[PDB]
Amino acid sequence: KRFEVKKWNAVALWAWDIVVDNCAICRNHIMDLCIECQANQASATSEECTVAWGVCNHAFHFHCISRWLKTRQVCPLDNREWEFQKYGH
Amino acid sequence: VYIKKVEARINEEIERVMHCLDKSTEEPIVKVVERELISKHMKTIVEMENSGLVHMLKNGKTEDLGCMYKLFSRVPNGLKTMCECMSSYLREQGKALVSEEGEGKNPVDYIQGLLDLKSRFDRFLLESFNNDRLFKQTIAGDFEYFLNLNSRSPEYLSLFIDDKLKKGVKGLTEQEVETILDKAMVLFRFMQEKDVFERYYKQHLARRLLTNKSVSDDSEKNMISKLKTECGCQFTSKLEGMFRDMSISNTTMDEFRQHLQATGVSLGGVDLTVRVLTTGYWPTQSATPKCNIPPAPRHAFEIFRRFYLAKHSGRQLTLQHHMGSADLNATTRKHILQVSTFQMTILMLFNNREKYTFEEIQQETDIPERELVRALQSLACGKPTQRVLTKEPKSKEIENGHIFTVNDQFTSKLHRVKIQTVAAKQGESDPERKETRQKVDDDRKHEIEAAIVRIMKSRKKMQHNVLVAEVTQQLKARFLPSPVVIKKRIEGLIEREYLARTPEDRKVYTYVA
Amino acid sequence: CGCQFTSKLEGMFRDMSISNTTMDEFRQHLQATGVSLGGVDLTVRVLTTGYWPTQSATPKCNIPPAPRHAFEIFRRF
Ligand SMILES: [Zn+2]
Ligand SMILES: [Zn+2]
Ligand SMILES: [Zn+2]
Repeated sequence: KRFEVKKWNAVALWAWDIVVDNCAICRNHIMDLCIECQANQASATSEECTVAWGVCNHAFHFHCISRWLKTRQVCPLDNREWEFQKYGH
Repeated sequence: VYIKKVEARINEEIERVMHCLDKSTEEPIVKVVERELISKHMKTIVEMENSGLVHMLKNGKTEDLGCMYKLFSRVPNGLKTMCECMSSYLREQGKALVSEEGEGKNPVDYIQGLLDLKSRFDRFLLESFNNDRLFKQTIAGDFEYFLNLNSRSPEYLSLFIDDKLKKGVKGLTEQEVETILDKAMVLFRFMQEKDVFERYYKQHLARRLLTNKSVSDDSEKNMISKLKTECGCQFTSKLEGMFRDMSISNTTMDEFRQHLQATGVSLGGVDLTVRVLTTGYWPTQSATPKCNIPPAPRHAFEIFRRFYLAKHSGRQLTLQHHMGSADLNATTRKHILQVSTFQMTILMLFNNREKYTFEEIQQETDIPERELVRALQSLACGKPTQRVLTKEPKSKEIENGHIFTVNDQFTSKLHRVKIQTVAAKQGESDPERKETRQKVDDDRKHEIEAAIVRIMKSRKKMQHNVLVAEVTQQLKARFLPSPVVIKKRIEGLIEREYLARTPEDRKVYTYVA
Repeated sequence: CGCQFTSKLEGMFRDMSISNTTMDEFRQHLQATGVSLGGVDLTVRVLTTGYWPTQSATPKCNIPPAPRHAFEIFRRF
């Protein structure tokens, strides 16, 4: 051949157990509202309900994980302490 | 020359009064002499014209500043107007320097000029004002006032620090590097809007750590130490966390090389410099540009993903193309090219069959839109005399039916020639600026909510505007209070539980979870 | 002698150790690369300039084709 690839320096991304099909807290979906929002428009003003990402790469609704901060907050999908590393999918 | 003459007059008057008159004889005499000379010359001799205070400071007369400071210090309200005029000159210079009208300014040059001005003023202060507290306070206030004016200055500061950190070609030794870093952090001290600064610093970290390594290998510790004595223990922690992610990545590279060697040295993944990062730390939320992976890299990526998915159970290795690089071995000598995972698919298609066009590279490859145009322009348009992908229809704009060819270009004197079309002159186009502004706005909007739910759970209640002052004071060192934004956002949580903060029943708030 | 030159002696012994580690790792990586058949039975060694008196390491001469390919593969790795 005329051009042959010798080295490749790709970067791989990964997530723990985000479950796109279902919030592990609310069991609706990774998107499309939560159990305590229901109607998408209602009185939301651009739907403040977003997706919360922690240092443990686990994804839930920001509303879903905000209700669990009051009591024990141990990211119930693992033993890591839940943080807030990214907002929005 | 008036200051020297009046100083000589004061000296001769005091000598005469102490030698030719009684023993004390000096308090009313010197007081009235000062009140007549300085209190009358103070208003007009420093501002009117013809080398007053502003001109004698612009040209850099150290002796004039020193003698003026040592003379006006005796009379009250002299340092006040001195610092007022100095601050006025500083505002004028900053407005002449922070001017936004006009495109085509170099951010690194702008930050270098600002740092040079700051260093010049600090040297003048040290040499003349004898480190007076009032002058330092006035210059600090002036810097806070004219630097916070622009909201794009933090971005230029981040670009300057990235330029200084990428390679220490200027100032090989460490003393001048340390001094320039201290000056940079001092300049950043009198700066607001730290959120955009941190965001752009993290973006620069991602750019410099996901590219060719061995930039400094030691200055990262100095940077994080300075950021812990300036920002604190907030996002500097996430920075060192993604550095640890890089560490984990290299451990994975060596362990996967060992595993491949045990299961038959992977020929497809001969030099698989694959990297593993987390979504939360690095801003890789846009890691889904599904496009055909070249046969050998496809198999290599599949093998790496299978090894990783098993190693750490649950490792969904998403595929992406907008990161990394590669070394293409071309072949009269064998010169190795370089592709930043953008031209790999087009070059592989050319290897499979030459004489392609835009339709061929847009039909049978499943390519995105903007990145396609960017990569095509980088490979074809705006190329110096080292072209690796030539075309017959020589034109600036991109057509559809244009055939692509290849040129030898023996101008490369080594075997490792790279096409570094990316990371060009800092343009900061409107779409990227708008998207990063929206991202930082959402970041602030969630940060304020996090603060209000972390603080107010252990504090008292507000009636009309009591707790908003506290929440703005806690965020005074972060960014602007934005009263309308916080007022519109605090009333959005009333729709559900956890301190709904009922507006009609504002007498008491629900101190529950 | 003491500890004047014995340390450098054991240092060049460690250089030999590093060299044999390099031989085995390059043999392992040879099957991965192997651009041509030039990289066959390779017994390459890696030493440091300071330890061994190899300051005269610039005989610029041509290499046979199979050794040429082997040296190119080793240099690329
Ligand atoms: Zn949920
Ligand atoms: Zn919700
Ligand atoms: Zn977790």
